[PDB]
Order: sequence, then C-alpha cells, then structure tokens
Amino acid sequence: HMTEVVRHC
Amino acid sequence: MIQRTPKIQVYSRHPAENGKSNFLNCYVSGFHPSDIEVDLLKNGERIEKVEHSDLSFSKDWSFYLLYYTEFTPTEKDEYACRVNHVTLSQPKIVKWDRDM
Amino acid sequence: KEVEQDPGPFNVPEGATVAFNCTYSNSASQSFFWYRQDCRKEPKLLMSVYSSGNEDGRFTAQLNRASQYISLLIRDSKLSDSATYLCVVQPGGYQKVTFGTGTKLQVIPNIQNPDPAVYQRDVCLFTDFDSQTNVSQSKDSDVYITDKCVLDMRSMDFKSNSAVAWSNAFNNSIIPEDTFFPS
Amino acid sequence: SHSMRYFFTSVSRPGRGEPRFIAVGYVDDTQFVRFDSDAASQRMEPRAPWIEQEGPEYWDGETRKVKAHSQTHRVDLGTLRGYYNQSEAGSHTVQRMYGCDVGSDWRFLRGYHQYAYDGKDYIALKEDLRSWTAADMAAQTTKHKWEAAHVAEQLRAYLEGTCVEWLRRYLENGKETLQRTDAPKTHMTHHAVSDHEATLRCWALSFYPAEITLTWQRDGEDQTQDTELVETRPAGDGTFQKWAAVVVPSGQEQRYTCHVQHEGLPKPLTLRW
Amino acid sequence: AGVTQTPKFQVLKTGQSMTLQCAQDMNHNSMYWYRQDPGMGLRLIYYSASEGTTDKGEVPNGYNVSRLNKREFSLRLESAAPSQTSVYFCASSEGLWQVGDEQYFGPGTRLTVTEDLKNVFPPEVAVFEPSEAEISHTQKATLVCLATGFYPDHVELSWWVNGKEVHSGVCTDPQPLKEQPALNDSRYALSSRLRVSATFWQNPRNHFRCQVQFYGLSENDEWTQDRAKPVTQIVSAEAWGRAD
Repeated sequence: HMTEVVRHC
Repeated sequence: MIQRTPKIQVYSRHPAENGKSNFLNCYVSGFHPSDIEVDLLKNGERIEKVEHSDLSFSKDWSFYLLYYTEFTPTEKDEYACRVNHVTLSQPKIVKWDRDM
Repeated sequence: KEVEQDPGPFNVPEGATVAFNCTYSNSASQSFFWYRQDCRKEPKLLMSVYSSGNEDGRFTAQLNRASQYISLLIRDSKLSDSATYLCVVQPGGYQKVTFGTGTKLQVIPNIQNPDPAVYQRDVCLFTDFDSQTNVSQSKDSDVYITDKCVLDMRSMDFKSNSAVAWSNAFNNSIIPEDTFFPS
Repeated sequence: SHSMRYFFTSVSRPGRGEPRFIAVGYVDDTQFVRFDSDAASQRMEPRAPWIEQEGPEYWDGETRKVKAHSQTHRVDLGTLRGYYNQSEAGSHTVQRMYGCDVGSDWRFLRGYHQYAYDGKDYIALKEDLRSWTAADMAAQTTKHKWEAAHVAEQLRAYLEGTCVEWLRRYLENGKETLQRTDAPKTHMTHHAVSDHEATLRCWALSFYPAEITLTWQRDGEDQTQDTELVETRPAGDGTFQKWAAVVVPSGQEQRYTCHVQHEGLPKPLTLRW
Repeated sequence: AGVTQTPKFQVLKTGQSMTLQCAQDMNHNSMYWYRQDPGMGLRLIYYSASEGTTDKGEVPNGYNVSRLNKREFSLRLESAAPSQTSVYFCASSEGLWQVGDEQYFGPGTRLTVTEDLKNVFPPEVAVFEPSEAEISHTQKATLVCLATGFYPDHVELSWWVNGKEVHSGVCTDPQPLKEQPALNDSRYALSSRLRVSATFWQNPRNHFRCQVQFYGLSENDEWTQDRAKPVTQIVSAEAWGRAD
C-alpha cells in the first residue's frame, strides 16, 4: 500500500 | 553525475544437467545510470525469447537486473552474456562456466 | 457534499476569540485547508491544517482524523478578519478538491459612547448607535434602507455605525429610546 | 524480521517523449507489484499470487497513487534541472525509496524515505521521522518547501500506521511463501589454479531470505586475506545464491573451513574439502 | 505575479457567446475554472490537470475550455443563458497529484446575461451634504453618496478628497441592492458615506468627489436606441465645503 505523501521537490 | 560499471554474472537457475530443462540467468548489478543492453548468446547468436526483471536499485542507489530464458545445455553448446553500458568502451562477453 | 460547515454569520466582538469547525464524510481524506474570502473578492489560502495543531500567530488550525473535523481558532480578532472562511479538502493525489459553502464572520466594534441619531441635504442618515442595534427593511416598497455599516476614522481613533434611508424612516426598526430627532 | 519497500526510478529522455518511470514494491525479498510507464496497461500489475486477491478498489488506488508518483517525478526532473542550471538535453535520473520495518512481533521499528538525483543522495527523512538531511544547497531549497508543507509529519503518519498495517495484511495473506525460510544447499568445489594453488569455492544455493554471510577461516583465524566474494544473486526460483573462494597452497585444503550463517540454519554450518 | 483573469466584468444577451481568459506565471501544471453562486460554494466547471489534458468537472453543461498552453486556459460560453449569470474564477496549482496542493485564484469575472441589452443602464450619482444638526451635536460631518438606477450590479465606488482617494472615514455597502426586488431584470442601488472633522468640512478649499466606475457595453457592442450608450464609464458627483 503506497503513500499519498508525495510533494514537489 | 556518477557513472558506475555493471558487474555481470552468468549462471543456471538449477545445477547444469544436460538435456534437462533449466533456465539461463545473466545478472547485472552495481551500474548507473540504468540504460543497459543485455543479450544472452547461444554459440554467439542472440537468443530471442529473453525476459528480464523489473528495474530496481540497492542501498548505494546503483541498479540491478536479471535477464533469463528456458534452455537445455549439452556440454556442446557454449553460452555467454553480452553487455553494453555507457561506461564500457566495447561490449563485454562473459562465458558461462558450469564450475565457477 | 464532502464537507459541511455552518453558514452563520457569527458576530464576535473585536478582540474576542472565535472558533470555527468543519466536518467531513470521508475518513481517507488526506489534505485540508482553510480559505478566506472577502465580499466580492476571490478565495485566498489562509493556511493548511495538520493533526499537529499549527499555531501561527493569532490563527490555530486543527485536524482530528479520528473524529473527522477540522477547526480554526482566531485570537484577538480584528475588524479586518470579517469574511467568509472556507474549509477545503483534497481527498488525496489526483482527486477533486471540494470547497465548503463557508462560514461568514462579522467582527463587531464596541461603541464606547453611543449617540443614536437621525439626520437629514440634497436622505435620512441613522448614525452613532451601539452595536446591538439592528436596522430592518421598510414595509413600504418605495422606501429604501441599507444595513448598518461601520466606518473607522483611523486618525481620531473613532468608530461609528451608519444606516441610510431614502425616497422619518426607521419606524420598522427597533431603535433606542433616546434617539436624537432634531428639526 | 520483516519490511515493505517501494522503489521508484524516473529517467528524463529529452526529445524522446515523457520520462521513463519504473516502480516496484517488495515485501522482504519478494516483489509483489510493478508499474512500467512503457508497458501497455498503464496500471499497477500484480507480481505475486497472494496480491491477486485484492479488490478493484485496491488496484484503482494503487494505480492512482503511482501515476501521482510519476507526475511528481516528472515535475521533479524539471525543477532539479533548474536548481543545478543544467541543460534540457541531458538525461538525468531520480530515485525514491520508502518503507517500514517490523520485528518478529510485527510492530513498528523504523521508517525511511530517501530521494536521489543522478545516483547521489539528495534528501532523506531522518530516523526521528521529523527532519531532513539535505546534502547539497539545492536540496536545502527542497527541505524548506517540505517543512512549509509538513511532509515529514504526513510521512510519519503513513510510515508508523498504514504502511505497517498493510505489511501485516500482506504477511497474513501470503503465509505459504512469505513466512518461509529456505536454508542454503551448500557444497564445495576444488579447482587447480597453479601447479601449487587450488581454489575452494564455497557454494550456498537456493535460500531465502537473501541475507547470508559466507566467511573463510585458516585454522580458526578469520581469513579475508585471500577471499573472493560475489554479490548475492537471484535464481529466479524465488531463491538466492552466493559463493566465496580462497586460493590455498595445494595440499593444505584441509586447514580451511567455510562458515555459512543464514536465518534458516539452526547453527552456523561448516564445510571442509 | 500570479493568476490573471480577463475580463473582470461582462454583460451578455441571452443567446450571445463569449470567452473568458486566464493565465498564470507560477509555472503551474494544473488549472481550473469554477463558478460561484449564493447558497452553494464554488462549483468546478472544467479543469486541466496538465498542459496536454482537460476534463469536465461538476457542471460542464454550457461550457468548454482550451488548455492553450502551460500558461493560459480559457472557458467559452457557446450561447449565454440567464442561468449562467454568476461569478467565475480561474485558479491554478503546482499539481493536483501532489499532497497539500494549494490553489491560487484569479480575481474573478462577474457575468450578467440579460433578456435584452436595453436593460443595461449607468448609475445616476448624487452626493448629499452633511446635516446642519450633525456638525452641531458631534463636531463631525458625513457626506452620503447614492449611486442608483444601474444594471448590471457591476460598479466600483470610491471617495476622492482633493483628488486623493480616501480610505479612512468611509463605509460603502458590502454589495448593491435590487431597487425592484421582484422583477427579474431589476436595476440596482449602492450607498456610501464619508465622515470628517466639522472643521475639515467647513474649510471651503476642500474638495469632495464620489466617483463610481460602471462596467457596461463595449466599443463593439451595438447600441441602436435613443438614450446614451450604456458604455463602461465613470459617473461622479461633487461638493465643496460650506459654512451656512
């Protein structure tokens, strides 16, 4: 189960 | 950017026994970046039904794959693994030894 | 709607704390915001809202995933805080954002020295009343009255409420008993 | 005793379309899922039988999330180029690895989220799951943005919660094959190198997990002084293989002992020619 | 800078067609078009997650969009209906795929569609001088201004004191009011108020202007009836310090 927490570096 | 040469290993899945169906592996690891050519050779001709693992990488960030295909050895048929990568001036051919 | 909030409006005295709340249906919802929108203007981000209550100055926002609400607290509220506050959710990546219908906040000054009055050039101007006074509309279709409006004279540090009428006009509005009616 | 990892790789290929994106998901040393931007479905595909049992809602969201990872990676390539004043023409790589470990007790130990650019460390979440090691000065600009938007908090949540919850679900659902330990099928080979020197290859075959140590000893003294040691390689079987070789003066084979220690062996093993 | 959106106001005859523009220089991937109506919130019309693609939102019926490029995003009204009167907002974000994706909104576009362009009128604008009683009782004087008769409710009232625009001392109604609360296409009223010193009013040198910006018909809108052309104009009313 993958996170939803990805944020433009 | 860093550049890192692949480490090739050729080996069967199961101990080399003539006229029995095994799989012939070629594993490349420790390279970067990820663009790589890998052909398996029967007597020096590319095989055609060669699958590969999905691209992954290890702690140091460097990449690894497994190419492989069903086959039967015959002590007669010589097998190898040809590899090109940016780091390499010429392709590398490493033979398949049943002992090492 | 994926989010609900109470429309109000909520009248808070200038200086008092106000608390707002929004509830949401979908427990999976990952990201939350409060937005602020002035009358006839565009929504603008106030702040994002995380489980670790972020106190930023006068503002504090809280998310409670367990109970599925988010809150906004404003300390030392200012006249300039009067607006509609919107709760906003982004469920997660690549999902549509929903905008709440919004809670209106009105910040109400204390009039230190009421002086309720109705003047009349070329309109009657009901002025100088305390903040508990409310102006209602006229029973007469050809009578026009606008709602209480608050002016600040920044220099004299003085505030007043005004309501304009046009065509003795406020006989449908409960106005104070001591209202000046010169003539 | 257990972990879940996701590895992501993103390769700008300027002039040849959108970047290449490969995503793979592991429980321990077993791959269960994949995504390849260059394959045909454009969906998260199963890669182990025990995951095929998951419902459409699962496959939907996994697909949604990975697409969301690609886009993030796709923008990241842009900004990182910008940050380093590099050119539109060169191909660069971005890598992301993240996961959670658990003990034999299946509770949380440790979460991690690491981010590389062109194969160097670029940003990592600390082990306190609250701050970031920013390697370069450009990574510093990344870190400010990630602070301003509370990425660490949000990750700590996912890492200590849903991550481990699902890893457990996975371990439960894949018992027949994820709970296994397979001890090595060790043997020994002898090759005449010189007129006066042999090799001793000590073979460990078809074991799981991957983690293994092969050492050599000359009369009990831990002999690295002539030790060749290849990388743990996969068999395809879903097993692993490894060896280790020492050159010895012909006639003194019998003073050398291989020492194999795997999770799957009660006590360390010892072979001698 | 940020998100720009043009035009700010607009009138349209039922059946007429028209396109709103929006651009952003924040290098954002995702852009959106929303409309606003009392009672419900913002309703997403269409959106454009990225330079390539677009997609319908919650209420696309009547509208289309073109993601002209990474920068601009336009929303077309094919044939304006009376139900399309509303406030439209463009907005943009780095990318809807990321967590915490703040949206940045444009200033909005207020849009009225009317049964006929003969309904559009400018404001009559009166100033009214402070009461003799007021200055007597308070030692302070308030001029009220009254912009009346206009349609559509598209106006910007400001007070001008010796040709500087004043913010202190003033209260304009938060929004205009429907003179005729019954009739569909009713004309609107707005009041404001300005308060000063009794001394500052009395001074005869001092210059007071209630200026209201109307938004009406364009240089291209076709006016054929006798009264003056309800174009985008300023109507002002003025007054000087008395003593009486």
